[PDB]
Amino acid sequence: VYSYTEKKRIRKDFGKRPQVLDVPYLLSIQLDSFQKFIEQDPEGQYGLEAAFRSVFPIQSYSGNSELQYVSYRLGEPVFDVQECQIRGVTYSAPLRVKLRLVIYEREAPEGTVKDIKEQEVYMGEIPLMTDNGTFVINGTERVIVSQLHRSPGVFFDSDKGKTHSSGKVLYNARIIPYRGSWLDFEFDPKDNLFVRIDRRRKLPATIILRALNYTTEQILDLFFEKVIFEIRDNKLQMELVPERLRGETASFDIEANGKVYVEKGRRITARHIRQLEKDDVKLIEVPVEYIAGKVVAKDYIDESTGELICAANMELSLDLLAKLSQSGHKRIETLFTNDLDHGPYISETLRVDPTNDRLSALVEIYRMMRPGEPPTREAAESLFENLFFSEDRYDLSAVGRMKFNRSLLREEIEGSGILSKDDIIDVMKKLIDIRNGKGEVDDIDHLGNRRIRSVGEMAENQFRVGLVRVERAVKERLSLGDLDTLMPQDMINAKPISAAVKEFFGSSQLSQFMDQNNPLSEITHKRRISALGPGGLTRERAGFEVRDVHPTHYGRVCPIETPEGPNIGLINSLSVYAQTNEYGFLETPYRKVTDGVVTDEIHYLSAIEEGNYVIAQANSNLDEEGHFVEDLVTCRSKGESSLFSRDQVDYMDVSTQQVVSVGASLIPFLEHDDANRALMGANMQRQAVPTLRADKPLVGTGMERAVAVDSGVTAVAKRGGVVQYVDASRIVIKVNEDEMYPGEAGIDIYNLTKYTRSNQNTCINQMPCVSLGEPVERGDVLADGPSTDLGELALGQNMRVAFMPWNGYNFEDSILVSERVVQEDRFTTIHIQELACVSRDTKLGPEEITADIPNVGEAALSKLDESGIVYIGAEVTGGDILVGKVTPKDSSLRVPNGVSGTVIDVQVFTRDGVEKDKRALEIEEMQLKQAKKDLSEELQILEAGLFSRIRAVLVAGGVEAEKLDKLPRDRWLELGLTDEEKQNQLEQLAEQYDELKHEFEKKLEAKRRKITQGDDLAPGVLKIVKVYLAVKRRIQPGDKMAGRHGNKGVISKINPIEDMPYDENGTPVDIVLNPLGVPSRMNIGQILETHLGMAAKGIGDKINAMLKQQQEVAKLREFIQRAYDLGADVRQKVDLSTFSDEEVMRLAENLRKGMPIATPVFDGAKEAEIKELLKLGDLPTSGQIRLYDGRTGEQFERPVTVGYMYMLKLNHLVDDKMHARSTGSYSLVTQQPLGGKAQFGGQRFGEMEVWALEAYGAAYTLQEMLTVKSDDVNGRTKMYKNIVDGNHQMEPGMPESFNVLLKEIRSLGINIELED
Amino acid sequence: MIKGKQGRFRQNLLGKRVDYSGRSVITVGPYLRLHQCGLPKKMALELFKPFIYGKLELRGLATTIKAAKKMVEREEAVVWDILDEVIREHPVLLNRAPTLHRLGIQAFEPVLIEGKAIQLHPLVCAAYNADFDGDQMAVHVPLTLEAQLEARALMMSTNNILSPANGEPIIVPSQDVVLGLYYMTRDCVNAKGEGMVLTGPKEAERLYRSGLASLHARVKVRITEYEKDANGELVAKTSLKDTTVGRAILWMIVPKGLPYSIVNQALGKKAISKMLNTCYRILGLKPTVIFADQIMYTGFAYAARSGASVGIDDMVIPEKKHEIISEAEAEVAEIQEQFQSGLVTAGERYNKVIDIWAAANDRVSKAMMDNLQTETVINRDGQEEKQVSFNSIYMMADSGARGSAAQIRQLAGMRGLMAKPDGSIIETPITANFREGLNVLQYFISTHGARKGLADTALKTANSGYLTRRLVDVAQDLVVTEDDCGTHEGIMMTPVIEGGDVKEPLRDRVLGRVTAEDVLKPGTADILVPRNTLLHEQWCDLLEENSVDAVKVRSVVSCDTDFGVCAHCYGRDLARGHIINKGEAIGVIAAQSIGEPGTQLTMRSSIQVKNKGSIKLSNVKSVVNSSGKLVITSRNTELKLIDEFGRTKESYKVPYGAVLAKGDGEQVAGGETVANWDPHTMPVITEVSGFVRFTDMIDGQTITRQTDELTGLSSLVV
RNA sequence: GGAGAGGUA
Ligand SMILES: [Mg+2]
Ligand SMILES: [Zn+2]
Repeated sequence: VYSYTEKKRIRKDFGKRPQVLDVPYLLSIQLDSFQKFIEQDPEGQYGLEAAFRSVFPIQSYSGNSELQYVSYRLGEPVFDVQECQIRGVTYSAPLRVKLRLVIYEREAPEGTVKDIKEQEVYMGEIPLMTDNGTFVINGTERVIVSQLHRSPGVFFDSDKGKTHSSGKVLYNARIIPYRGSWLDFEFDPKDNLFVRIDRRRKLPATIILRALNYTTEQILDLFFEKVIFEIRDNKLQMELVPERLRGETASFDIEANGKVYVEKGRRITARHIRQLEKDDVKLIEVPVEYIAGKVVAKDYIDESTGELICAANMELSLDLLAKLSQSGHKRIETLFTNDLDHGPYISETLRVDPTNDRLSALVEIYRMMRPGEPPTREAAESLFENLFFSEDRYDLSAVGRMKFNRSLLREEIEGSGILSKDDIIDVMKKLIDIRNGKGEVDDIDHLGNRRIRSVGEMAENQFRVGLVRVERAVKERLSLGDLDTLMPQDMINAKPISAAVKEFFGSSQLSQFMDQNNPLSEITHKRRISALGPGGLTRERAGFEVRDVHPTHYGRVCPIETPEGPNIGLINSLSVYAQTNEYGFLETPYRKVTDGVVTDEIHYLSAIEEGNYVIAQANSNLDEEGHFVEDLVTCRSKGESSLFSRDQVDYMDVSTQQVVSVGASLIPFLEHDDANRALMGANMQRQAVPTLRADKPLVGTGMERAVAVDSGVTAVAKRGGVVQYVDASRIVIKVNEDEMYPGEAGIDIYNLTKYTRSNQNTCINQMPCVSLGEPVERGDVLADGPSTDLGELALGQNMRVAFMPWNGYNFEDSILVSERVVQEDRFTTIHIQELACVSRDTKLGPEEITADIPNVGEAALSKLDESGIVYIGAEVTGGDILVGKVTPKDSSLRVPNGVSGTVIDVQVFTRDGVEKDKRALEIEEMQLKQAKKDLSEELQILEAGLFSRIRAVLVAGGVEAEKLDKLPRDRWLELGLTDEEKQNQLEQLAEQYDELKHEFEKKLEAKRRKITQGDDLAPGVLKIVKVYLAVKRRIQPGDKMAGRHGNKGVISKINPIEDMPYDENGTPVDIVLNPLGVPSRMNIGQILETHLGMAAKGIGDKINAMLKQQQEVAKLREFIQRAYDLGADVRQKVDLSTFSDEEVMRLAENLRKGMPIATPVFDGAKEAEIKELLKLGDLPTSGQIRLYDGRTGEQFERPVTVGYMYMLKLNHLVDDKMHARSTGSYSLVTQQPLGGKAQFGGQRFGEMEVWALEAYGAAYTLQEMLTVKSDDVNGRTKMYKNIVDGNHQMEPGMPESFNVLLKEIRSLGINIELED
Repeated sequence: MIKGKQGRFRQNLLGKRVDYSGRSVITVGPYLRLHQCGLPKKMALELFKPFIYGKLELRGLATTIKAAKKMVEREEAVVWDILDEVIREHPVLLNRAPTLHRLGIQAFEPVLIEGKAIQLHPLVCAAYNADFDGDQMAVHVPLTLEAQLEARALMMSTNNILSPANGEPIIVPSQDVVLGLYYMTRDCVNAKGEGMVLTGPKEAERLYRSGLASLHARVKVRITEYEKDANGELVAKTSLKDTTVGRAILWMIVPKGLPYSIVNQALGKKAISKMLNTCYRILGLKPTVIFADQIMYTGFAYAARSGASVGIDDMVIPEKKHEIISEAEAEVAEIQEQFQSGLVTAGERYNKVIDIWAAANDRVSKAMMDNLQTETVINRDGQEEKQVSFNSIYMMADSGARGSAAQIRQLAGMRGLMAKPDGSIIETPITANFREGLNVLQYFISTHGARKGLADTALKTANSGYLTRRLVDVAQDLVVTEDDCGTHEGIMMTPVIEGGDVKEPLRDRVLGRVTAEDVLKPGTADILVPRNTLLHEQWCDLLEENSVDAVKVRSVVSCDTDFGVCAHCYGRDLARGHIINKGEAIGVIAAQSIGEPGTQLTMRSSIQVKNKGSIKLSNVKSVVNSSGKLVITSRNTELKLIDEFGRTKESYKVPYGAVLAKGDGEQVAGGETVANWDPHTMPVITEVSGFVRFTDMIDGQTITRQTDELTGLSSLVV
C-alpha cells in the first residue's frame, strides 16, 4: 500500500475524517486557459479560431471582392527557454495564417469568381507559456493573474435612499454588454422613467421606445390593462374586473343585481369581492364622477368631420363625455391606475416626452450622442442601428445571453448576441414590476455575478482589438479600385497586431513580475485573483462594501489570505478545491447525499445553485454507512446557518480544508489562532528565503508534498524505473519494461539546473535525492529544488525555543538567538547578483574595455587579466574593478560598496561588425567544447540503452549469451532470428538507432550555429559584459525572522552559548522569545505547536539513543509501531510487519532527528493525544520543564516552556536597508539631494517633521536643515569649507527651489517679485 | 506643476530631502542610559566625514583633502580613534516615519556599536510608538554650533518627560519591566523564611541572593524614610515596617524624599506611573530620570529571574461552562417552540434569544474569572487558605503588562456574539474559546469580523492624516507674543455632569490655568486666592478642601493681544512645570496634540436620585397639582442634587409638565424616585381650576366629532 | 525625469 520511495520517511498522521477527494493539480486555471487559447478548435468557439471567424470575412463596399480566412498555424519557436532567458528576448512563436483573396466579376450578377488567389501571410508574435505557467518576455519571466470583473447581463440595482433627502428609494436597471455601449434606466424622484446611454445626458424613455417605431397607443396597450366604459341609455354601465376591488375603497354605492354590494366611504373587503364573484357580477352602474380623474387609452376621432375628438393619453372632462356621446362612441378604453398596484409610471414619461414620431426621436438621440453636427435623415437612423443592433459593434457574449435569460425567467440558455424590441420591453416591464413590489433588487458582491477572466480570454480579446485595425485598413483599401494586382501581404500589416499583443503582455496592470523566492510564492502567485485592472475598480477609490467577505465566498475564495495595507480584499486568493465553471463562475465540490446515505459521488456547484439546497458542513460525525450519528445536523441553507433534521439535507462538504487557500493551509493548528494574526502568518510565510540546506518541518499539515511536486522546482519522474547513474548534475533512469513503448526504447534522462539567479537574487539549484539501484515509480520525486527535502516543502529551520523574558533583550518583539544557530551555519543564505557594463558609442569616438586605465596602481588591477575582464573565481570585495572601461578623451564598473563574494560566471555579447577580443573568443571556444562533449555523452547513453534493449529481445528465442559478447556491439543488429514479430522489433530498433545518429549529428550543427552567431543588441551599444557575484549573507543583529503564526521579530543579539539557559540535562536552548506577546495577540497556535514539536523531538531522541548503542531490529520495530499507534481512531494505520527488515533500519535512520507529525488544519490533534504522545517519551506531561540560568548558575523558579518551533528568515535583511549619505550627487531642475539607495541619495525631511521641529522652540536647526544642508548652493559650498577648516557657521542665503517656483509662476501671466 | 502633492509647494518647498542623513533598522539594547543611543560604525564614519577630515588636517596626518579622503576610504586604524574623538559630545536626531506629535523626533548622544542596527533605549519606544518588529528610523546630524546647543537644550531625551497633550508622564515603564516589578512586590501566604526580622533593605537583598528566603514573604524590616515637609530640609525618621523582602529590596532604589507607602502595594502599571509622577513633582528632574533608569534595570533583572512563561495548562476552562451553555440552549429552544406555534412574534423571539445568550455569556465570563483569579488555595502552616492566584496569564493581565480582561474572556470563556457585515447580530453565538478549537463556520464569522477591523483601521488613519494637516494649517500663525494682556473676562470652569456621576472633577480642568477674578471661599467675603495667580497643585488642594464649585478662569479665546496671545491668558506650559515662555509656538503643538489620537477613535422614564442630599431647582415656574406634588410650567427647569457640603454633586434635566414629589430645598433619600412625566404625548396643561369652554370649536368644518368608540366618553379632535 | 506593479512599518 506504501510506495518504496514513500517509506523513506512516513509522516505520522493525526486526523479522523477520511479524505474522499484528493487535491487537484494546483495550476489548472493557467495551463488550461492558455491551453484553450491556442488550439485547433473546429467547433470554432475557443481561442484564436473564434476571433478570426468573428472578424473575417471582409466584404468591400462595392463590393466587387472580399478577403476571407481559411486556417492558421504556429511555427517552431526560434529560441528555447534557456537561451531566451540568457539573452533577453521573448520566448515567442511566429503566427502564420492562410488568408485568401477572392475577386468577383463586376458585370456578372452578384456572386461569381474571376480568379481567386491566396498565400500564407505572416502576422504577429504571440508569446508562449512555459511548462510551469509563466511567460518569458525579456529574460524576466512574468505571470498573468486572473481578473474578477462583474459579468455581462442585466442588474436591477438600487440606491439605499442616499439622494433627495426624502427617504424615497430609486430603483435603476442596467444592461451591461460584453463589448459595446451600456444602457441604463432610472427613476426620477417624480416617478418618471429616464434612459441613459454610456453615462451621457438624461432622456425620457418614451423616446427610445419610439425609436423602435412604436406609437402611443401601442405603448399603452403594451404597459397597461384597459377599463371599458359603455355609453348607454343610463350613464355608463361599466364592465368591471373583479380583481380591481382588492386593496381599494368605494367612492360610491356599488349596487348591482338589485343588491347593495357596498356603499361609499367603505374600504372593500375580500368578503365584498367574494360576494361579488358569488353573484358573478360583470357590469356595474358607475356614477359619472368616477371618470373625473381618468385618462383615455387610444385616440378617438369624430366619424363625420374626420377630426380628432381626443388624442390618446389625456385626461377626461365632462364636456369631453358630452362630445363622446354626441359622436356615439359606445366603447371607451381608459387606463387601469392605482397607487400601489399599477402606478401610471409610463403616462407621466409620455407627458414629459417632447417628441411624437420616429424621425424626431432619432434626431433627438443623434443630437444627444453627438453635440452639434446638424443631423440628417439617414445619420440618426444609421447611428441607432449600428449602435445597438449590429453584431460588429455590440455583442452580448454567450455568458451574457445565458445570464440575461436567467434573469428574466426565460427557458432558452442560448440566443442572439444582440438586443431586440422584446428585450428592452421586458427589462422595462421588470423594472416597473420591481417598483410595484414584486421582485427584489440584486446585490453586487454575490459570487454568482462576478466572473473569473483568466489569461487566455484577456489575451484573445487584445488580439481581436488588434485585428479590428487591420480589418479597417483592408476594408478601406479594397474600397478603392485597382484590385487586379493586389496580394494579401501589403494590405495586411504585422506591426499593429504585434504592438497590440506585446504591449499587453509586457506592460499591463495584470502581467506582473513573478516573485520567485520560494516554491510557495510561485504557486500562490499564479492562483491570485485580482479585481483591479482594465474594466475593474480602482484601488484608492473603492468603497468598503467591496472589501468585505460575502457569505458566498465559502469554499471559493479564501477569506483569511489577503495582502493587508492599501488594498485589502481586492487581491484575494483562490481556495484549494475551487474549479472554474464552463462560463467562468467559480465552482466548488460537494458530496451528493441521497435519501439518507452520504455517498462518494461528487457534484461541482456554482454560486447560485448553492442558494437553493441545504448543505451540512464538513465535520458532521457519521459511522461507516453515511448515517449521521447525530440528528440535529448543522447546515448552511442559504446565506445563513442553522440546525436541520437528519433527512432534510442534500449535500455535505468534501473536506475540512476546502475553505482556506493553499498558502494558509500549511499553518498547523490554524483553528486556534485569531484571524488577522493568521493573515499575517500567511503573508510572511510567502517571503521565506531558501536556506543553505533545507530541513523538514517537524509539524506540518500534510499539504506539503502537493505544493512541492505541483510547483515546477522538483524534478518529478515521468516513467518509473531503475536509476542507472546519478550525478551532481544529471540523472538517468532505465524505464521499466511495462511503461516502455514498442519502438524508441531509449532511457529517460534528466538535466538539473545548477546555481542560477531567481528574480529576487536568491540562488536556486537542484540536488539528487536518490542513489544507484533505487527503484522509482511514476510521479515520484527525484531532484529537490530550493527549500525542499525528499519532496516536501521546507522553507525554514526548526529550532529549540524557550518562552521567558531575558534581561530585556527581547523587550517588545525582539528575539535572542544563541550562537549555535550561527556556528552550525544553518541560516546563511546564498544570494546572486548580476552586474552589467556596456560600451556605449558616444561622441569623441567610442570607448572600449581595455585592461589599462589611468592613475591607478597595479594592486587594484591584479585581479584583471590582460584583456580587462576578471577571472572566473576571483574573490572580489567592496570597491574593486570587475571590468576596466575608459573615458574617451575612467568609467570602469566597480563592485557596490559593502558587498563581498566570488565571481561565478561571465558573459559577453558583441554587436555584428565588431571584432571579438581575446576573452570573448576564449568563452566561445569553451562553450563549443562543452556543447560537443555534452551531446556526445548523451548520445552514447541512449545508444547503450538501445543495445541493452536489443540484447534483451535477442535472448528471447535464440539466446547465445556467449556469442553476444564475442562479436562487439557494433555488429549485433543483423544477427539471425526466427520469423515472427521479433524480427519486426529488431528492424524497428535498428531504424531507431540510425535515426538517433542523424538527429545528433544535426543537432550539434544547430547548437554551433546558435553559439557562434552574432548577437542582436539595442542601438548605440557595442558590447555588453555581465558578471555574476555570489554572496553568503550569514546573519546579523537586525535581520527579521518570523514564525508561521505571525509572531515576527527582529533578532537582537548573538549570545555566546555559555550564557544561554540550559536544562538539567545540559542542552542549552537556541532562541528566547518573549511570552508577553501571546495573550494580547491571541494566537495560541504557536504554544500548542511548541508542545507538539517537543513531543516529536522527544521520540526522535529516544530512537537516536536506541540506535547509538547497537539495538537489533527487534526493538526498533516494536517501538516505531507503538509510536505510529496511539491516536483517537486515526486514519493512518501504518503496519510495520510488512517492511523488508532493512527499510525498517533506514526508516529509523531518517527518524533519528524527530518523527514528523501531520495535523490537517481544521481536524487537528486535540490536547489529549498530545499529552499521550508526550508521555510516550519520558518528557514531563505538563509541557514545562525547569531551566537554569547561564551566568549565575542558579535555578529559575516558575518552570518555563521549552519546545521546538519552525522559523523562517524573511527576505528583509539589514544590509539591504542600512544607508548613509554625507555629500553626494544633486538633482538637476531643483538643487536637492537625490533620493533612494540606488543613487547615493539622502533622506527626506518631510512636512510633518518640519511641523515637529517648529513645535519645539528649535528654529536655527530647521532653518539650516532646509537652507544650507540641501538647497542653497553657495551656502553649502561655504559650509563645507568652514567645516573642513574647523569653524562651524553658515551663510544662509535663499533656497534655489524658491527661485524655481518664482520663475514657474511668472511663466504664466502673473508678475510676482520681491519688494524692497 | 504647482497644485497637488506633486507640485512644488508640498513637494520641494515645504519639505526637502537633506544631506547628512541615514536610515536603518532598530533593536533594543537595554544597557543604555536614557540619554544615548547606539550607532553603527559604518553609518558613523559616513555621516561625520567632514569632521574627520577637519581633525586629520588639524593633526597634520594628511596635508590635503585628497590624501585625507584616501585615508578615510581605506580607514587606516588611526581614523577610528579620531572618530571616537569627534563623537564625544555631538548629539544626533532620531526620527520615525509617521511622526505625529512633537515627541516623534528626539535628540540623543551616539555610542558607537560594532553592528549594523541603530540601538534604541527601550523606554522611549512608548514615545515613538515604535515596536521592534522591523521599524526603520532615520538619523540626522546638526552641523552648526547653534544647532548643537538647540539639540542639547531642547530635544535631548532627558528634557521631554511630560507629554504636551497633558501633564501625564510619557516614559512610563511599558510592558516587561512592569511585569517584573509586579511579580516582585507580592506575597505568598507561606513562603520560605516567613516571619524573621531584618536590619534594613540591603540585609534583605543579601538574604534573598544567598537563597535562604524566597523573593516574597512577609517580614518585619526597619526602614529610614526621609521627609522634606520642612522648608526644603530632609528629615530622617526610622521605623519598623512589616513588608515583604521584594518590596524591601525595591526600596533600595528610590531617591531620598518619598514616603515608604509608595512601594508597599502590588505595584501594577498605574502605580508605577503615579510613583514616577510624584517623584518628578517632589524632586525636580534629574532624580526622576536617574530613578527611571534604575527602575528599568531592576525590573528587567527580576523579570528575567522570574521565568514567567506561558503554557497551555495556564488557560483554565471553568468546569461549569458546558452546563451553562446547555441550559442556555434549552432556554433558546423553548422560545423557538413558542414562536413555532405563533404565540410570539419574530422580533420578540429574536430579541429574547439575543438577551438570553448575552446572559449566558456573562455568566460564563464571571465563572471563568472567579475560578482563575483565586484558584490558589495553600495551607498557611496550619490547615488551608486562599490568596491571589499566580496563574501566569492572570499575572500578566492584572499587572497591566498586556491584554485586558476581554482577551482573557476570549481565550478561556466563550467568545461572545459575532456580528454579520450589515450591522446585524447573529442569533447563534460562538460557543468555543481558543484553548479548544473553532470549527469551520465559527472561524468564517470571526474572519469577517477581523477583515472589517483591518479595513477600518486603514481608512481611518488615511482620513486622520488629512484632519491633522487641515488643523495645523489654521493655527500655525499663532505665537504667544506678550507678557500680560491685562483683561478680566474669562470663563466659568466647573466639573462636568452628564446626568450621572462626575465624568471630570474640577481639580483636573483648572490645574494650571491662571485665575480671572479672585475666588471667594464659601465663607463669602473670604478671599481665598488672588485674582491673577497660577492654580498649581497646592492651590488645587486648597480649592479641594474648601469644596470650591465654579471658578472664573482666563482663557485664550478672549485675550486682547493682537497677532498673538498673552502669556498669562494661556496658562502653564504643560510640558514643563512653569508658566509659558514668551515667544513660543502654541498653535502647532495644539494642532498636533489634537490630531495625534485621531487614529485611536472609531469610525462608524423617571428620575432616580442616587445620593442623599438637598435638591435645588433652577428656573422653576410651577404650581401645586391635585395630589400636592409640584407640576412645572417651564422648559429650562433643571434639578441639582447638592451634598451636605453645599457643593453640587448631581444634575438632571426636567421635562416640561413633569410632576415632582418634592418642592425646593428638601432632602432626598438615596434611590428615591423624585419625579415622573409622560415623555410620549404632550398635554394641554392649564394653570388654575375652573370651567373649560370650547371657544371657536365647531364640528363640521373646524374639527371632527371623533367620539371615542371603545368607551364612549366625549371626544372631539381639532 | 516620468509612469505602472509588488512589498515593509
Ligand atoms: Mg512596527
Ligand atoms: Zn491675555
